[PDB]
Amino acid sequence: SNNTIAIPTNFSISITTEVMPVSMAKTSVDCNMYICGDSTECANLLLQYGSFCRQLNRALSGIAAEQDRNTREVFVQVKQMYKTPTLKDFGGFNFSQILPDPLKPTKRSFIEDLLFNKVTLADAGFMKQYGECLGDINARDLICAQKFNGLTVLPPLLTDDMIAAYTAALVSGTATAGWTFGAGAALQIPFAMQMAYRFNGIGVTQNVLYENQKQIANQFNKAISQIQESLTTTSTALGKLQDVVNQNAQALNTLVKQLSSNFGAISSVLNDILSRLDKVEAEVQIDRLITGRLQSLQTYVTQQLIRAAEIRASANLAATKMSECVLGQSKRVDFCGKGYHLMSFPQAAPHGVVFLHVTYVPSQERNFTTAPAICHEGKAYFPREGVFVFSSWFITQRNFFSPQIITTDNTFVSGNCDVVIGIINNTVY
Amino acid sequence: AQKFNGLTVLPPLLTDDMIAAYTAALVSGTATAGWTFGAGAALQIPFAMQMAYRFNGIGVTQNVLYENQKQIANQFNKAISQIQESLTTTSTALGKLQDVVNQNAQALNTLVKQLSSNFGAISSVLNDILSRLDKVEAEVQIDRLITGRLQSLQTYVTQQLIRAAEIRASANLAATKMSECVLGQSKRVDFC
Amino acid sequence: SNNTIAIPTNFSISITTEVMPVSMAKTSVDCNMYICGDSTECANLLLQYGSFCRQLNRALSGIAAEQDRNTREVFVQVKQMYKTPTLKDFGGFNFS
Amino acid sequence: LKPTTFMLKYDENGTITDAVDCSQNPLAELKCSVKSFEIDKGIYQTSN
Amino acid sequence: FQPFQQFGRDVSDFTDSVRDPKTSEILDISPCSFGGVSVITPGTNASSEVAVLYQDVNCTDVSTLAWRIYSTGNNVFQTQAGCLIGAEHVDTSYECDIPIGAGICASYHTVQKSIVAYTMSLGADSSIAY
Ligand SMILES: *[C@@H]1O[C@H](CO)[C@@H](O[C@@H]2O[C@H](CO)[C@@H](O)[C@H](O)[C@H]2NC(C)=O)[C@H](O)[C@H]1NC(C)=O
Ligand SMILES: *[C@@H]1O[C@H](CO)[C@@H](O[C@@H]2O[C@H](CO)[C@@H](O)[C@H](O)[C@H]2NC(C)=O)[C@H](O)[C@H]1NC(C)=O
Ligand SMILES: *[C@@H]1O[C@H](CO)[C@@H](O[C@@H]2O[C@H](CO)[C@@H](O)[C@H](O)[C@H]2NC(C)=O)[C@H](O)[C@H]1NC(C)=O
Ligand SMILES: *[C@@H]1O[C@H](CO)[C@@H](O[C@@H]2O[C@H](CO)[C@@H](O)[C@H](O)[C@H]2NC(C)=O)[C@H](O)[C@H]1NC(C)=O
Ligand SMILES: *[C@@H]1O[C@H](CO)[C@@H](O[C@@H]2O[C@H](CO)[C@@H](O)[C@H](O)[C@H]2NC(C)=O)[C@H](O)[C@H]1NC(C)=O
Ligand SMILES: *[C@@H]1O[C@H](CO)[C@@H](O[C@@H]2O[C@H](CO)[C@@H](O)[C@H](O)[C@H]2NC(C)=O)[C@H](O)[C@H]1NC(C)=O
Ligand SMILES: *[C@@H]1O[C@H](CO)[C@@H](O[C@@H]2O[C@H](CO)[C@@H](O)[C@H](O)[C@H]2NC(C)=O)[C@H](O)[C@H]1NC(C)=O
Ligand SMILES: *[C@@H]1O[C@H](CO)[C@@H](O)[C@H](O)[C@H]1NC(C)=O
Ligand SMILES: *[C@@H]1O[C@H](CO)[C@@H](O)[C@H](O)[C@H]1NC(C)=O
Repeated sequence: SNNTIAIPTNFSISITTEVMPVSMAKTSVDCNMYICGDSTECANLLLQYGSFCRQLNRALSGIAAEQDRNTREVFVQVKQMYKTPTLKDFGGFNFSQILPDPLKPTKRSFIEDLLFNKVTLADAGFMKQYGECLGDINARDLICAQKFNGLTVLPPLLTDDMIAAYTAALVSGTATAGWTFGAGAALQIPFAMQMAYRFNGIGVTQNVLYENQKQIANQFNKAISQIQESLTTTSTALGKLQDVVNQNAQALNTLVKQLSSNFGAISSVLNDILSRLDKVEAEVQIDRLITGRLQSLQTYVTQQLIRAAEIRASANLAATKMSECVLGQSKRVDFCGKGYHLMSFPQAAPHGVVFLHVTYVPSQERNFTTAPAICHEGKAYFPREGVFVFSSWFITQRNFFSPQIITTDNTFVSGNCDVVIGIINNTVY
Repeated sequence: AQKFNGLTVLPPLLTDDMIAAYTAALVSGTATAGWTFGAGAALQIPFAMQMAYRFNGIGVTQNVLYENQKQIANQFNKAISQIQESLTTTSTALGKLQDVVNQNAQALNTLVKQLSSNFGAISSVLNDILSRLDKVEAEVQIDRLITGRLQSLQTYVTQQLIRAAEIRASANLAATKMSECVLGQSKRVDFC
Repeated sequence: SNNTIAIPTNFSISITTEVMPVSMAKTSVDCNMYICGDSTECANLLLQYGSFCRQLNRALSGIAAEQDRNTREVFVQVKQMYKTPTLKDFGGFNFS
Repeated sequence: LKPTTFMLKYDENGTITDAVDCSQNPLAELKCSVKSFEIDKGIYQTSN
Repeated sequence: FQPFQQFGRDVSDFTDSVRDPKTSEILDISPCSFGGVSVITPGTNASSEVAVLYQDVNCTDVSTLAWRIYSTGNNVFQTQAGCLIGAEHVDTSYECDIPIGAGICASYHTVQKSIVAYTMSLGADSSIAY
């Protein structure tokens, strides 16, 4: 059109989820174990390749350190471990489900428990004893095979309890002080005033928030409940974290399986070679096997490096999102969810983080007749990011219909009524 | 030659017609509703008022836009015309896309060419080996060839992975630019 | 200086271009074809290397899926297929 | 009998209880090419 | 084993079981070396003493002080990251100097100086009144 406008008259509170990988498994390789097993002849022959193995382990250890670096950069963004408030009301906004419950044994929140239940891991102890492996042979444990072939998985520096403590501190800090903390010293403020400020940050007056507080709180609680129900229902919401786990496990298992290749030797079994052949020919066969197995290890390390680069990019994005959506209110379109960003809450998850974005969504648009400017006593009056609307003529904000009587307070005088195209004649109080 | 040596190129899911339809939809949506669509339900508005809002967004009153509308429109049209003429003239403005194409083609053709290496065998021709030698020694020679060709394929795949990571970074940046420059007005200096 | 300022009195509208790659070619490989051609002896000898070829093809298929993912993420950012308006004037701004 | 590639399954005991004949049809070819008796929904590249 | 089978093999083609040729009993064969080991050092420039961390060894009940460790000593004790030998446990919490894993960190402190291990601190404590 050219003479009419559409203005929302209502709004809804929307909460959506964003899942981001942060870290992957840290691994280490015993070259001698993987290549030669317990064979002293093979171990002696392998000595002339020490440089390659040192290079491989240098790369792997770099990756391992980078994983802990990623986790720290994402989650350690607060200097004070703010205590979880005892009363979780905050003017009708029910926070219980996202904060830990003192009654329950777990140190996590309910939604965090759901998230940790939705991802399945091969093992969580990082401890497998020789007696355990030798005594459950009938099970044919993949971890036992990996370990017996010299492949180790190291535990992360920060525990799940510590990560959950950091997330609880972040949620409590935002709920009690808002955004002032993270730019200096935390300054506490009531949650209603905080929400009023956030509303003001998206071009809506805070009278709206204060006059619709009960409705807004009810909508927030309902959105939280919907998230909880959806997470309870089985789905593939954490597919990214799941396939990170799966990729690591598959890489290690493939490495184990590749030991069965001959690589052109008479056999793939060192014991068979050494039982049948004397030293001279055994050396040729063993050299072929060493070459092949070293190549396999190098391929594993290369693919690990590429995966680690991808994970690091994801972790950097996650840290930026923490800073710009959790510790402040963002104006970047579609960065902190869809809609006009209000505020975000983080939650820990296996190998990653989950952001809950809370945004403002206009709805129920109505028609009005609009004019670029109004002529009064031969003088042209313009708006200042408002719009003129004909119910009489009024001035209103573009995100919520609140018609107001025109006056010199809310109008900008400029020129006469000749240049302006489409100007209508009116009076100004 | 590529196909006869077992290398295939697959078609993309979305066709050029569908991509062009999406771009046309985006342009029409911005021209008819501005920035409201993308944050919720599209809200139509006249283009002059939309431009006045955009002017207001950079610290300039909208009386300026309304009082210089004809000059602003003429300058916009002239800029469009200059872009069109520059694109018509032959140049290297699309060098990035051209070199993406060139890199993919070169990788495949190098893969085809590398089949002529002996890798230490008496010949690089399986038919020659099998016509001259009995099974026992033919096996040794063929094992050498298999090792070499497998290594060639692995090198190709590794370089493809690295190129793909670079392309993915560029695509993420492009998506961010779509969201922040096309669907809204940005304040980040030199971003849009 | 310390007591004077410079203020613009006019302006110009500038339009510039930015070119960005989004996707590259999706490819697949037939190990047996590439390595052995039509030779049954070589095909039989190649069987003990199936793991490496499965690994290669897994990587390539991942890349192939990622390309379509990139294109969708860049271009599918609207829920309604807004129709092209018949009149392309828009108050003097020529969109044709 | 004919020369062919089979994929045999050994169970918890040492007994072969199932097999896949890789040359029977395209689905069998895909099963042998991914080395698994089960396939998820989707589209997969097979041999030329 | 069936009567015509003498050896068994795993997915890696390693020979993992065999029938005894005299009694016909079936035996499993397992490797001897197993388990992860780490070395903690304050720097050779400072000292030649080290601490050793055995992942996959449980030392909670130190009553034999058949453990799979190279050597025992003073201050052998269990931590969330495994069996630690050669470090003294202290109850105070400091900033992580040498991260061992699973929330444990080691340092080189004046008792004479020795290697100490502790639980890392997560940050200073605060009380904000909502
Ligand atoms: C905006 O929409 C909300 C939600 O639909 C409206 O809230 C309704 O309020 C009435 C009482 O006035 C309740 O009986 C309804 O159940 C509410 N609707 C719900 C919960 O969906 C609200 O009235 C609308 N208008 C404004 C100005 O907010
Ligand atoms: C915040 O929400 C929680 C969860 O919905 C409420 O706790 C539930 O309260 C009902 C009613 O007393 C009980 O039947 C449920 O068993 C409670 N669930 C849990 C998980 O504790 C809680 O009451 C709400 N808070 C407020 C102030 O309304
Ligand atoms: C800003 O510069 C433009 C372009 O030079 C001026 O617009 C010109 O105005 C004159 C009359 O004053 C016309 O004859 C020309 O056709 C206009 N355009 C050009 C390209 O020459 C404009 O007057 C200057 N000042 C302002 C305030 O806009
Ligand atoms: C918008 O620009 C286009 C392209 O310059 C104009 O279309 C041209 O109009 C001229 C004059 O009538 C014709 O000779 C050309 O053949 C047209 N070109 C094409 C590609 O259609 C169009 O008229 C302009 N629109 C307005 C409203 O001025
Ligand atoms: C492996 O063989 C054993 C021994 O025959 C099987 O175990 C018996 O199975 C039968 C049939 O189900 C049961 O009636 C017996 O009670 C089982 N014996 C024991 C000691 O559990 C076993 O089922 C076989 N495994 C498979 C996968 O078929
Ligand atoms: C091989 O000879 C040995 C030694 O005689 C046999 O082992 C003994 O067999 C007897 C008769 O069953 C048992 O009572 C003994 O306990 C076995 N051990 C020893 C150390 O005497 C063995 O059975 C013979 N093997 C075969 C396959 O005939
Ligand atoms: C190391 O072994 C000891 C001795 O068995 C374990 O200590 C017991 O663990 C059980 C199972 O959690 C507890 O119920 C007992 O209370 C523990 N006893 C004591 C005296 O602490 C210990 O858990 C084992 N360590 C690991 C890491 O598995
Ligand atoms: C506003 O008026 C237009 C006139 O075409 C109509 O199509 C549209 O539905 C109206 N909007 C509402 C919310 O009724
Ligand atoms: C190196 O040696 C001294 C003497 O052992 C040690 O105490 C000191 O810390 C080291 N020097 C440094 C760290 O500059």
